[PDB]
Amino acid sequence: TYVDPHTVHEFAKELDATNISIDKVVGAGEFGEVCSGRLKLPSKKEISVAIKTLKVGYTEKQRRDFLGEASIMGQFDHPNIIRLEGVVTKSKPVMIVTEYMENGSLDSFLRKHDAQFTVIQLVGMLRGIASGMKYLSDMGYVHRDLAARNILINSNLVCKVSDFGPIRWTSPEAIAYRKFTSASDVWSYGIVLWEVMSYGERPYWEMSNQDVIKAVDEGYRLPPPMDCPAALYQLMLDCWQKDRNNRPKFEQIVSILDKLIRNPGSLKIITSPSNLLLD
Ligand SMILES: Nc1ncnc2c1ncn2[C@@H]1O[C@H](COP(=O)(O)OP(=O)(O)NP(=O)(O)O)[C@@H](O)[C@H]1O
Ligand SMILES: [Mg+2]
Repeated sequence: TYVDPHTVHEFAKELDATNISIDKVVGAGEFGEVCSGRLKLPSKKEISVAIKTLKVGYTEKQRRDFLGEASIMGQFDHPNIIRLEGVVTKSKPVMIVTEYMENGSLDSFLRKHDAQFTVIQLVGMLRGIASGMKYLSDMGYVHRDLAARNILINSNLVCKVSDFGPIRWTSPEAIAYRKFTSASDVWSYGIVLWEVMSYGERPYWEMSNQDVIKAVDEGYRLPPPMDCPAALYQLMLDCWQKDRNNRPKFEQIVSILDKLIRNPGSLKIITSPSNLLLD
């Protein structure tokens, strides 16, 4: 079971900064920079890591929000959830150190490779994401921000859930009255499924937010990505059931994808645009 943080040392190892080397800047965060580097483990093994720093002159609220992410992440030890190696708090800059994911955020990765992966490769990515979400939901953690931009992908194309800190990704009931449940994460997973099969196209493109909300409420849904297998478009539609009780559970999604992996011929049945489809 996940436990809410409103203490980081309950679920995070304090790392010795002597064991951390910084290579290069790879991103910018809400709280500071993100860089790649190396961590020397107690066993002397050296691994690649990502390193997030807390900007100099941070507020106490920024420090709490920053470390709160580590307090959450550190609760989850799963191959498809980003691994917290530890934190540095006894020296400054304060740091959160995670496993390195060479191919970065999934949405930007797929946009660089439009139509270049096999369907079975894409299904492999999606099964990873579903398996990580199955574990989070098993722990009673509702992610609320599941999106392709919040999944990281490593050198072997293994995808892992990130962003333990968005109308297009949010279920109608969560939009309507903040009803967030693992079923609203399943809705979001449906959107990620579409993002993946669309090679990182933006869900609902740049439609006015009020129109995203109204259209989905009226029963309109994102259309099948080009060359999308029928099995995968149906899974999207299933994830986007209006009635949250009718959506599949993450364990069911994992099982569906495992069958598709086992019987790749299943994927050969293909469905039938920047237009929504009624239903
Ligand atoms: N574990 C990691 N391995 C490799 N690159 C990473 C890792 N974590 C983050 N990054 C890179 O740093 C970027 C920003 O990190 P992210 O975790 O998305 O923080 P953020 O505050 O959400 N910033 P942004 O998403 O750019 O608004 C990502 O797009 C990745 O390219
Ligand atoms: Mg991000």
